[PDB]
Amino acid sequence: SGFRKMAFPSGKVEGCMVQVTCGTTTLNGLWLDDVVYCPRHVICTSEDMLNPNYEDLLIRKSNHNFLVQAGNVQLRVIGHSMQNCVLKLKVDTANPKTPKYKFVRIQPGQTFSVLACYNGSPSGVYQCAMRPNFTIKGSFLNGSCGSVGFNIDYDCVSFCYMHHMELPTGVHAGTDLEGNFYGPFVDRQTAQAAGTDTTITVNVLAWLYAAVINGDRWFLNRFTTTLNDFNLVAMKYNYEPLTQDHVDILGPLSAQTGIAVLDMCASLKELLQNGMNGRTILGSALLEDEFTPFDVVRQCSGVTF
Amino acid sequence: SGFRKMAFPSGKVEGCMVQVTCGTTTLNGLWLDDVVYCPRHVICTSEDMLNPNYEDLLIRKSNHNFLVQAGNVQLRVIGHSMQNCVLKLKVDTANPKTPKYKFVRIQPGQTFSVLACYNGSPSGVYQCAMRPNFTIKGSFLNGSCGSVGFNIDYDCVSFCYMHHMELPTGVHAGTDLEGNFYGPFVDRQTAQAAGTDTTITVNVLAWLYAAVINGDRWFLNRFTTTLNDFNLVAMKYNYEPLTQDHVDILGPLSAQTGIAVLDMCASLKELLQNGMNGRTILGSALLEDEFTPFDVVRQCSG
Ligand SMILES: O=C1C[C@]2(CCOc3ccc(Cl)cc32)C(=O)N1c1cncc2ccccc12
Ligand SMILES: O=C1C[C@]2(CCOc3ccc(Cl)cc32)C(=O)N1c1cncc2ccccc12
Ligand SMILES: [Cl-]
Repeated sequence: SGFRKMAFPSGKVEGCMVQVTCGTTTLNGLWLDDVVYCPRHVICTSEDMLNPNYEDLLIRKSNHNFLVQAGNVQLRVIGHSMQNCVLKLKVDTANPKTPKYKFVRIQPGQTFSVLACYNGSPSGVYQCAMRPNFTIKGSFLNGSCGSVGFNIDYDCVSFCYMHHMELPTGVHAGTDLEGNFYGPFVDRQTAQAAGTDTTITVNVLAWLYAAVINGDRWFLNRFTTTLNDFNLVAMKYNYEPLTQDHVDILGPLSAQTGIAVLDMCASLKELLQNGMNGRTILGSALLEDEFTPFDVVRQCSGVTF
Repeated sequence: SGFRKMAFPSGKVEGCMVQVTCGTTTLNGLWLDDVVYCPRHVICTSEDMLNPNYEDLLIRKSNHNFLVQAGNVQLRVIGHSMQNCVLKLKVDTANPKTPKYKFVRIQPGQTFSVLACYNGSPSGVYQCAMRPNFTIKGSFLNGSCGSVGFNIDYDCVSFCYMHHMELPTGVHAGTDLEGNFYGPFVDRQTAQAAGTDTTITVNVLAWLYAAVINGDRWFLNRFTTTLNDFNLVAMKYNYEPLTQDHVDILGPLSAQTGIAVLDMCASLKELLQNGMNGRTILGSALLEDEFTPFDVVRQCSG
């Protein structure tokens, strides 16, 4: 029993974090095999960041301009190239702690663990989800650039996020490990804002199933609904539309608890129109949307890595 | 910006988790140097958990009865002893991944990271606090016994908890790394219940200071209070009494925000009275009590 926002063990990722310094800028890098991946804004100065030309800035730089540090050992840069918004620094030494890995691009609603680092040294680990507006509600300070997001499936680490910047509202923006941003953002100091966010409907449903599995049933009712009627209700409360794919994905949870997905949708509809009335679900007064159906099954079963 | 329930990087602890098997029981162990520490209930069978005699059960065991596994390698047990409710198995090999460590006993209200393991293999990591009733609101299933709680302050790992059992209410009970339980609990299957829990007042105050540091002030008011008047109001909402030590501890946060601890206490008094009225503090509709003053300074300042 118990339900917590659980992160994947960070150990395999800790052995990859390095500190990257170019000029006056210092951020984090990911050292996999003989390459260090880091945000390309490590080459930017104060004047440069206003309107940067990264090809023009990079072409001036030589290998010795980049100081890469792995603990107390200095790694010597022997080459460099740019891939979208990420800088790939070829180093003379392959990381002996390189795990089995893949670079994956995740979709909004999907979750991942974040290893927050400062000066190539990891400080903490937390769990979070890619919001529908493509931002992440993370916990980051200046110097956290280059911190990575990941999932660990069996023994393989799937890198899905590299932190780049914070938006004026306190939320965070970054790219996949191939340099492509999540969201309509750019790596430049400019007026940018996160779009209006929405609630991840499929995840709230998964979390309602997790509450039922842990002995919380007060919110259940005898009623059911159609997917069409539920979506008209959810649209009014700024919830993401629920698709047939979401219904199929919630299948195993529906069978484990004996509550149909449309039956659970009718419970969610009552919570939206009437609230909790002084009650909580899994120790929360708000409807939690940062646990996917897969996270619920992995936590209420005990899967190891 | 941003405020999350953040755990310490688990890597140093992952390199210590082993699987311990005695008879039919299988749980987790902590391998530090040439010793494996695990809950002593690994020697108990079916008609043993009600009224076990651990000295009589252990005296019947030899070294070769304990199978210790570190990944795919089997560790050889060369000795054994019991320390309170923990079993210490001497092994022939010192752990090459043994970090710099200390065994610390924490007090109620204090927080720590938990590395949840099954069959000596870590599955997840989360943050949690020792509740005033000495239990932890954790996430554990059968096979999680021997999972450990820790803090990593600087480069040293401070082991403070080892998981032993789940109480009928869904909460968890365990010991420090010297086998002394936290709470009036026993490693028996007898009828045991967690005492009535209370809210960690000092932690809610620390979390209110964290909200002010992140730009939120709606809950502040023009009033102040005395410590005694605040405690009379707090006791009605099942809050732990706030002591002079708690006031001193909140000192740096009071100076950083410019808000006196007794003025922040008046905000909490009002919050308890009014609720939130459709508003949230740091993305929460409830008053969070699982972040200490130290956790707030760590996450907001460095
Ligand atoms: O360290 C940096 C570099 C910076 C600074 C602003 O100008 C830019 C412009 C573009 C880019 Cl890609 C990055 C940055 C940025 O957002 N961060 C941070 C990143 N995450 C959280 C943060 C919190 C507080 C201050 C900074 C933070
Ligand atoms: O694996 C064990 C052994 C056990 C089983 C019950 O009898 C006892 C009696 C004493 C002791 Cl020290 C441990 C146990 C126990 O609580 N757990 C668990 C531990 N954490 C969570 C759990 C959830 C669901 C089932 C079991 C759980
Ligand atoms: Cl303590």
